[PDB]
Amino acid sequence: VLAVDLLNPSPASEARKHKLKTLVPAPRSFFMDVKCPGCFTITTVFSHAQTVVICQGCTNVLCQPTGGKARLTEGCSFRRK
Amino acid sequence: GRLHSKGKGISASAIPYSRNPPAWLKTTPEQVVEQICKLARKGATPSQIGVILRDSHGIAQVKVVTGNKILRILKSNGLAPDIPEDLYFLIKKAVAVRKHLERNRKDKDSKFRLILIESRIHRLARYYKTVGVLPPTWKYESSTASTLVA
Amino acid sequence: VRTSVLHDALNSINNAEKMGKRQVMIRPSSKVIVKFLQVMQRHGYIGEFEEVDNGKIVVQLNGRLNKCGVISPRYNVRLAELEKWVTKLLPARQFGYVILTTSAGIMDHEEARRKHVAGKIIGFFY
RNA sequence: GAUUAAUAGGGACAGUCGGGGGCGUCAGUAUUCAAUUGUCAGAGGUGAAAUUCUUGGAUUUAUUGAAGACUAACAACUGCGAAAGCAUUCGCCAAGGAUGUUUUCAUUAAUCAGGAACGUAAACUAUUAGGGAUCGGACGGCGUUUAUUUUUGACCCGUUCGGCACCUUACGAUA
RNA sequence: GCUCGUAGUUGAACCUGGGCCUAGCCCGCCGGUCCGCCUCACCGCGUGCACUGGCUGGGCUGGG
Ligand SMILES: [Zn+2]
Repeated sequence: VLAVDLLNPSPASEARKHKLKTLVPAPRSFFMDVKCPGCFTITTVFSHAQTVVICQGCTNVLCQPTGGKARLTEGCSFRRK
Repeated sequence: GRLHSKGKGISASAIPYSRNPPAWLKTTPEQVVEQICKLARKGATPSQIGVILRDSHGIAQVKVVTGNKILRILKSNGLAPDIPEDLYFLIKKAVAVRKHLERNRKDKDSKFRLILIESRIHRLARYYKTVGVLPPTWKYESSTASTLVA
Repeated sequence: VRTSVLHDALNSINNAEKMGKRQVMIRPSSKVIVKFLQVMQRHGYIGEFEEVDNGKIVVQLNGRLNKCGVISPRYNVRLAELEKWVTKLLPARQFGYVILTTSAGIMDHEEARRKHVAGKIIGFFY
């Protein structure tokens, strides 16, 4: 307070700032890869999906939508990129 | 600030930096374009197209992958809605409210909201008229809104 | 809404110079704001600024300036008018500067009298 | 041949949120009226009285029935609606807010001349800079209780947007 | 009383090809000295980590 480096905020204070209020704004959502153990299929799901994402066939599920992050279903794997 | 009703509301969708790569989210731009074209042929709005892409395919933004936005792409391949999506949805909403009023009239709150929607439509309509989108003279009353419906 | 983003920036600078802070976050950036702060930095009333991108400007200020202002109708001014405009805008002729959007760019009134060019009065600081 | 994608817009989708609105429906007592009994001398009001009802039985006691009204306690330094205002359950009908999104056209916007929709009272009076509460999302988690174990919810904590209000400070003001 | 709304008013940011000269170096070409080659000789060729000068030959960088 009184003087601070405004071009170099700390990553920890930057990380607790709201989305639109970081120095250059940017998202905080991510993409996941999801397989369901009987299938060798790799569907890529967005973290905050509004669609009941289905794998390439097999009338299953992969996630359900919410007010925030998509709740991935049951036993499923996820790497995140 | 959110136009009609009081209340700020900062609910906004963020756009990241570097308008080019997301590399590990593969697939050529041509394939994405053909998928968008297929969706347009099935009869879906640009916003619905974007939502579908978000759901299933390895995309971030069309404007990132391809040189153009969705609406712009649709216009290049001549597969665009008659009344630019948002305007169409507003007129559908206005029709629904008018039909509700016809069913039951005394509801004054519904009549007020109808008036609000009509004002918002006129606000959109003037600016669409200015940017050479819609032909000059565009009525938005029950004589023409009902005919439009879909 | 104030479309004068230069006036929003200069309002933020005046609020920081009153509150005794040592930097700001000028949230809507421009190019006329960058030229304005370039003149203020030439005359030493602002330490060091950077334009970061989402963009915004981080302006390290020394604690030396008193007031920033924009002239909102942006009146045109010749040199023989410029002397009277300087002595009617500033508290003293040796304190503070008047900003001019000339045909040679954006500069202070002493640089305008050096380069023999007139123009519109856009702002002032002291 | 088509920029930043705006820390201004409008729309779409998802989980939602609300004593917001309309129509129906369901209850709850209480009051009045009437009936059936047990009555058996006053009852009602008022500071005192009086008008009135009262052996064909008033007021009272019990049980039913009808009608109209309203929704106690929960009920708040809260919630929703632009305002007046809005509190029984359930169903239907559209609408709205905020959040999240891996959603779109890219100035569409801001302000109000003219005009348009909703409608017995008064009486003491660019930030402040954060903190403690509060509710609506969204995310995260050492854990207690659901949980016969996963969901999921309740409680505690942190981050983040958004909003009614408190106190401090004014950053000042000024009539 | 509140909201919508027209004339009117304020209206976001983003937006200086060719040739000539010049200095430094490199790569290459060319003339001469020295040395070597070959030609009977005349002569020519190689010849600047042996020497020296030229090239409006080619390349990179700086300045006008
Ligand atoms: Zn599968």
